[PDB]
Amino acid sequence: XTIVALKYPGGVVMAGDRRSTQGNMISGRDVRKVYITDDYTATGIAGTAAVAVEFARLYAVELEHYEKLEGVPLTFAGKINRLAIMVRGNLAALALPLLAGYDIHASDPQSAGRIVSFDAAGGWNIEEEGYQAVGSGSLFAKSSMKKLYSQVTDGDSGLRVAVEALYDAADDDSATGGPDLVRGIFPTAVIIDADGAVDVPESRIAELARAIIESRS
Amino acid sequence: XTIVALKYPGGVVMAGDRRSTQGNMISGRDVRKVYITDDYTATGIAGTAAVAVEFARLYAVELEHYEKLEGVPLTFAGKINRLAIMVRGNLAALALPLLAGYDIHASDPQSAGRIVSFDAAGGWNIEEEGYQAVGSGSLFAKSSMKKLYSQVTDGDSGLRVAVEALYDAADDDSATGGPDLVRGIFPTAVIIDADGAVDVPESRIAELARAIIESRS
Amino acid sequence: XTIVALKYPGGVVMAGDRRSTQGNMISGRDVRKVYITDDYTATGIAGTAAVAVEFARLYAVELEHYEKLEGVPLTFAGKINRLAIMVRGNLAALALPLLAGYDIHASDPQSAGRIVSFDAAGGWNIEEEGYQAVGSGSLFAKSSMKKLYSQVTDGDSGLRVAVEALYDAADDDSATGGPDLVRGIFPTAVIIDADGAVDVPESRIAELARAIIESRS
Amino acid sequence: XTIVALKYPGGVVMAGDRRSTQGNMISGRDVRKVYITDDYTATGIAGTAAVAVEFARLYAVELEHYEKLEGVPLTFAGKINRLAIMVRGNLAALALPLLAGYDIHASDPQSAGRIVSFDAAGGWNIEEEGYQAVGSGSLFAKSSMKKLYSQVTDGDSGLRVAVEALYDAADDDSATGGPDLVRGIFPTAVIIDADGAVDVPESRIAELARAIIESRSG
Amino acid sequence: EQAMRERSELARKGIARAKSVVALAYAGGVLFVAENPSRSLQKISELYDRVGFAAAGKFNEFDNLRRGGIQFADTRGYAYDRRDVTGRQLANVYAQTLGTIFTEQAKPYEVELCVAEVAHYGETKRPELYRITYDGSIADEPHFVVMGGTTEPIANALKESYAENASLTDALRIAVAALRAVASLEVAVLDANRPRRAFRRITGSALQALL
Amino acid sequence: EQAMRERSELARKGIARAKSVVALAYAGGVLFVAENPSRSLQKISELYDRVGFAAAGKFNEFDNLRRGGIQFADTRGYAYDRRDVTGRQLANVYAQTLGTIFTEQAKPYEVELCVAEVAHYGETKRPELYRITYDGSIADEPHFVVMGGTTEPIANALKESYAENASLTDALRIAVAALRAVASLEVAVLDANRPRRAFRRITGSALQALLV
Amino acid sequence: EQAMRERSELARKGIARAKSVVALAYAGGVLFVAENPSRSLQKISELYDRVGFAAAGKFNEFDNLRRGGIQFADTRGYAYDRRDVTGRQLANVYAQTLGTIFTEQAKPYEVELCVAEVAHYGETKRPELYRITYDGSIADEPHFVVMGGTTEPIANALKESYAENASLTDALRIAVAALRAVASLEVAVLDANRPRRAFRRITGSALQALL
Amino acid sequence: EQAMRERSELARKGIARAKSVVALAYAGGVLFVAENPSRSLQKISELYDRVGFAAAGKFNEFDNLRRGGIQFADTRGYAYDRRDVTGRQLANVYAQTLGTIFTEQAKPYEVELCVAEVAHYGETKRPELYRITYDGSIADEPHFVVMGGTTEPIANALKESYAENASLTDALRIAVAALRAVASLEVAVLDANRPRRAFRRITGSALQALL
Amino acid sequence: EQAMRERSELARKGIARAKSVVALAYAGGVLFVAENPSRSLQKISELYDRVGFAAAGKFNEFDNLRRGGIQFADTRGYAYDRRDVTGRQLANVYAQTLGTIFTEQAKPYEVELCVAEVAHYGETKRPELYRITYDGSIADEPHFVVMGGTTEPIANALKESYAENASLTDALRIAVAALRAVASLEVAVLDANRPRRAFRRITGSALQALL
Repeated sequence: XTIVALKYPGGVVMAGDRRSTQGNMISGRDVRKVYITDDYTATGIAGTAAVAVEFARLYAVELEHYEKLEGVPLTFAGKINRLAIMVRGNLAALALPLLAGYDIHASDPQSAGRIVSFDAAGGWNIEEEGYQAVGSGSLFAKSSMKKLYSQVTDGDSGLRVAVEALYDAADDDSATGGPDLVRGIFPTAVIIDADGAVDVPESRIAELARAIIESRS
Repeated sequence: XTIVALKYPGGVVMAGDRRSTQGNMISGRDVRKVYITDDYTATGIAGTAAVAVEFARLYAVELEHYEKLEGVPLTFAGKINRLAIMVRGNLAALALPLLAGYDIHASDPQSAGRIVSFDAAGGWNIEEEGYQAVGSGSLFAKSSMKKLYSQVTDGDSGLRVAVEALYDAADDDSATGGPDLVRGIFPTAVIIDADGAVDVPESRIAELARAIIESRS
Repeated sequence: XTIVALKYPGGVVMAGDRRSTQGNMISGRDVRKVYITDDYTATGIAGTAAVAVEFARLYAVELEHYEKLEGVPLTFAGKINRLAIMVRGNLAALALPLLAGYDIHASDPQSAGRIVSFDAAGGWNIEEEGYQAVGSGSLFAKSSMKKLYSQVTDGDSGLRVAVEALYDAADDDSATGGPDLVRGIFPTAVIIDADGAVDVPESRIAELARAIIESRS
Repeated sequence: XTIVALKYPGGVVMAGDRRSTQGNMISGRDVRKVYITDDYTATGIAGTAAVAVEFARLYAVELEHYEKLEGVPLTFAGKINRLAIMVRGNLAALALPLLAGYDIHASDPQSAGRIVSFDAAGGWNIEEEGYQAVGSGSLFAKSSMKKLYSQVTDGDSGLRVAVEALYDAADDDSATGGPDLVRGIFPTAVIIDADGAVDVPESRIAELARAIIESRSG
Repeated sequence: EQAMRERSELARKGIARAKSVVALAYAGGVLFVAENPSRSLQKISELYDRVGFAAAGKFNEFDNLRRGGIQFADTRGYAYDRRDVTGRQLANVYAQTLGTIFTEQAKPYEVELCVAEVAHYGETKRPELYRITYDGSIADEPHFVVMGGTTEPIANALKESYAENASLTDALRIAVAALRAVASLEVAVLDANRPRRAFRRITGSALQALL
Repeated sequence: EQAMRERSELARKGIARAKSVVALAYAGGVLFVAENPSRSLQKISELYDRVGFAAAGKFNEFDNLRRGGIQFADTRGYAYDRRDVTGRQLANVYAQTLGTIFTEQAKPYEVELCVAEVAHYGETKRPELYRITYDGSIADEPHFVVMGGTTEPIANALKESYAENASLTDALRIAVAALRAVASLEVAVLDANRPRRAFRRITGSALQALLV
Repeated sequence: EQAMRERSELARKGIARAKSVVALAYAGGVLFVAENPSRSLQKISELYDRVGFAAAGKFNEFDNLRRGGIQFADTRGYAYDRRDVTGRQLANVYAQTLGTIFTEQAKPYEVELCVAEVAHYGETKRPELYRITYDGSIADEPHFVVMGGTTEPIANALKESYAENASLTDALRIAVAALRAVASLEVAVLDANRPRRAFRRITGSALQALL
Repeated sequence: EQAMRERSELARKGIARAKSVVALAYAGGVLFVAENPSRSLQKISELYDRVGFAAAGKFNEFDNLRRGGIQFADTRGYAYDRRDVTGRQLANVYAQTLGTIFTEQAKPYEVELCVAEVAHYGETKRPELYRITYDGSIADEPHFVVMGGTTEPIANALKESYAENASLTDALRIAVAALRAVASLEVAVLDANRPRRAFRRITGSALQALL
Repeated sequence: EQAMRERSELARKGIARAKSVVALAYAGGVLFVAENPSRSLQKISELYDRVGFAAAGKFNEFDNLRRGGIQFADTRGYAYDRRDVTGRQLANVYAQTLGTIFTEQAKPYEVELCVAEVAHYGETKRPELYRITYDGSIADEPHFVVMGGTTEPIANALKESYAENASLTDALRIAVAALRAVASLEVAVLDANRPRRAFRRITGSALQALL
């Protein structure tokens, strides 16, 4: 299963496929793997439906809990810290999260986008290359973005590239689901800007999916 | 053994086979695997007679316990939460439950049916495909429902499909028991509508059993 | 070793052989494996002389302990629960018990007989087939009862079938002892009726034992 | 990955490559491995981006914590002690640190530079040879310094030798990254002197690296 | 003693300042009627299948007890049979708890509890009522129980107006009468007819009809 | 010790306010009669096969002790033999418990216990009665024991009307008589004749039958 | 006793010496207005999705309570559903906590709490307000709550000037009026028209516009 | 009780017997000036990057608090972000600690603390000052704070001679003046123009010039 | 507080009944001279490299503290650097300990401590003396310290006869003199000319030869 995130001028977009497998068997076609944990951040976990939720749910609680207690939200660094503590917490007890966020306190709003991923050992990492991907199709997704990223100029193209990357991942990896036109199921996405995190509507993604498909027929 | 559950307009039905094995030997013909946990929920476990009861008993106690303490029942989400907590509790102490329920707080009473299953690792999952099955015959049952689900329009057809699915599972899997006409033992079922969970009368089942048999003789 | 239990109209009977082995060697000819836990219940363990007693002793104490504390005896379900708890208690700390009992609170006194056995994992199970057997000869004993059970109409025939089943078990299994006519040692039995649980006299068993033997000579 | 440190007259310089690998795959090109723990000290760990920071962050907190509590900073020996305790602490519950520092309490300011490394078993070691390196490229880097160290006379030459050593490491070891001219990413460095620990501007390092690579290849 | 009578006073006073509550046996089963302004804070509650609970006094304290009761009950039911749970038993537990508090804590609970049991669906038995007081003393009256506020005016009112095996609608009037000495009322019953969960609260509109 | 005297009073008073109880040896075995209206609550109980228990006073407290007694007895019987449990022993235990409470807890238990033991079925032995009081003092009377309420009127009534080795129905009358100083009664007996469990209770058809 | 009375008096005196606070129900939701000179120390706070909190008295003490409440709420929400958290519930907890403190600690908390709940987004439900006092006593008023300082002049001011269902800007004036008996104000509302997080502080220009 | 006023006296007396301390906010940032003969024992210190601490009273006691403060601050910064540590927060912690001590220990701490925060490098924000007293009561003045010894003569001296935004050297004279009511001085400032650590102690020749 | 005063008197009395002790700074370091008949009991001791310790009062108590001090010092030195141990620090520790004892134990320690530190071999620094008293109060004199017995006659004797930077043999006479107000003496010096271990006891011929 693959999660993808990329920065565009003025935000980040993060998107994730809907498939989930138990070995070779397809055990899910509907799976939401990307969730909004707060006003300016969202997490994706390339894992079971339950892991992706149960994790975001917990993180979202921590973040808000802090805000209610202290009057203000954590700084972005703070947010990453608690995340990392939470991740190391579950590894001393392999669902590696991808965090996408927007730092309001950032001096420059164009590059306010943030992407943080976690390595095998629970160590965090900030992405300065502009994109990132985790999960079984992660390699194909990154290599596709490598070629397409030059074309990202706004949130809309950022969203297309993200969806194309997930298309390419599903194309070369069987554990990653592509757009099911028969059932009308597409990848989930989330967009973050100064305005804040927002779930991208199925409408637009299906619109985009089709156009990727037809662009290759 | 196999448990099966499917949504119908206005409810859910859940049913389970009556056989249990110890290796190749048949150790049970009478096994109840589906129990009504509360007024609007029921659990099936594809396991020993004892596991299925002991687990439902416990869960049912939790649910009612909460209601007596707080005056109202948990929201459906709540019920799933406690269930999942209980499941993860036992996996740190492979009987994976299938929960069928009716959400009265749901806006649309046609689709107030709910089915929740648990994965290898104790992670819960909500079924949006309309049916689900667990246990050794689960694959055959699911593939049978795939073909027959189009024919489900009320609680009575839902009940037939469920029973046929279990017939199909027993047909291709030796650990799942079919209808014993000699002994007059049939699968157990439960239906849950806006009127609550009810045990389906063994009379109703051996009606559908004979129907489904005679229809392939 | 084999323990056997069957329901007849108005009671249950339970009976158990007298052998015990240490590998191939015969280490006991006298072994009592069936004991009366309470007025209406008895347990048989297919195990060493000590295990059978020490277990029954403990159970009996639990049951009476509760009665002295609370003024009344546990319901049959309660009795099973405490038993099960006790069994699971010793499997964490493979002697699997067979409990025979009579439920006075039962609406119909003809079928107030109860048989409960335990699986490999300490899970209880109620017998609705009318008979049951545990131990190394258990398979032969059950398959003999399958054929003879039709002939059970009272406590006396129930007793003969039980003894024949134990004879058949000893016939095909070397770990189960048959009736030693040389030494005058026979299986022990117990009968539970509305009146109560009583030990069956050895003379009666011998009468049955001798009869089974010249009946196949 | 490789971290390198060497003493020059009046200070120490410590520099570290920017690569990180997951097996054969390149998982990072941007990685900062060398951080300033306090006013007169810095640590490099030849590890993941996270390990290098999380470790420095913890150490730096210990050092300052002690100072706010006691009014003064630990002696250099004290700093080493806490470090070692910390390292042995983590080998109970293989990221082996290289510590570069300047001892202000030292009698002679020319040789107030200090380099401490840790062995496989968490035992500290003071470098009296003038240079040191840890990580997969460590052997090549040390062998290059052996030949170049004679040329170190100030902080600037000390920095060039450090960079050239890291270039040699990257040249013979694939887990150590060289200067990426295409992406404009160069090794990070820190210089410690009587004035204090300072981050070396990517520009100076970039200039030296570019000088070596551009001339080396046209 | 002096320590001990001082505490007995503080308690007995605080209880005499709270709203009054009544529990009385009737043909249907036990009936609970308590004066209660609040619509969210409750003096009457289910405990287990066939046993209910009513208290008067300081809320935070008696509520706490109600919870511990439920806790204990549910646990026994799981560890034995559901039929192990009896009014007799739970009252006993409350007794030992209030008895302990009264002895060993800083302040005695200013409460008065009633645990009522009714017969299991099938069988016939005469409902049992228990009054546990601030000190752990446990009484078991056969007909009715009155707690909190000024009890005598209400106990006397019932003594004379009390007809056993009275109609629930009937018993309800008798009670509201004796209390005199309507959306200000919390009413509930422990009906014999319910197959398993006997507790049932009369919300109001259906409640108005009984009025 | 004035404090001790005060503790002694609080206890002695509370016990003098409770319902009276009587235990007397008869040819069959010991007999327990207590005036007890409550049908669910109980002042008399089995403790072990040959030994029973009766108390007077504050329920929550004496019941608590009844449970601990059973707890202890069942344990000893399991860890040794069933014949290790004796009236002698249990009374001793109650003594040490009531003694401790009376010394170290905030309030002394307002109770008075009787532990009665009867000989084993095969053997013939004289019945043994023990009275343990709120302070741990333990007495062992040979004929009868009276607890709770106003004891003198009842103790005197028995002193004169007591025939040792009465029949059951006889001793029962003597006891109900001495109590005067029927569905308001809790009656039970320790039966020497019974093979294992000696405790037995009388429901009422028998009581009416024995009461008249 | 006399000692308990002394403790109560001390707490009341401590409270009667603090700044006043007002919470009242309005059509939009519940409004909190408290006089507060400090710009960093707060008497009003969010508790859970639909429930807010305001207190008066000694800061270190009521703040401590605010934290414990949040702690408790957030925990229940995770262990059950988010809809298990209710004003009713939290007040109950605060009651038992202040009740305990008042009994078993050295000094009673000199505080007065208000827990307000508003309806969930979709539904309709009359706002609930709860006043918990230094001793654990819990009251539930339907229209407004006044705490700290001299309450009568303000409670009377509202009794007469209180229109239920006022617009926001209306209720805001009525409150500031009743307080009389502007950058010295802490204001915030429990807007029931927000989807999940009802709490919303009103600060700077918005507050001025409301003024 | 008398148990509480007696303690309040012991404390208030011991504080009134110690050397005086002053904290004021100038344009540059916050200035700490305390009279202090000893050259090794300190009444002013840095708690975090932008927050400092000054106390008056019994040394062993207020020092102990200083350490605990540092302990707490460093720990939060590690577990969250460095910017989680605020004057507001620390003061709050000191309040709850002094409050506890004053209630539950044998003797109240004879101390008076001031926690001062200054704005982070980039931003603009008015310095905050907090005074926590022996009992846990926490005040937040906007201009200056005076602690220990006889405060009125000094508080009045400042009230009139106090100009906000005074250059460093100016505010330094106003303070030493108000204290009158030089190697006997401990001086330090929270510099808001420093990048991370704002605390800076002024000593010797540098201090003489400003003086 | 009268009770506190009583404890002080009990402590101040017991100290006034013990043998006197003097510590003074001299050119070569700090000199300790105490009157002591005992030959095995000691009132003067090494603590760490450059810091010594002298006490007067009840032995079992001040010895106990001497050990605690050594314990603490040796631990800090191992966990940090050997140069983290300072007179300043240890005195601080003794203060907090005596302070605690004086507050929370049954009897205050009847002791008076002196911790003296001297310069490291390489550096030049003025010796520092600290007097910690039975209550935790910590003073730091610059020239000499006198403890136990009747102090005034000796403090005055020094005030006038005290030359700072005396030779060893000089300061020794001044001290023995001031004490008047030889195998009955315990003498030791903190020699700042020793490389690591400064403490050195002078006994027999050495004391003699300086007289």
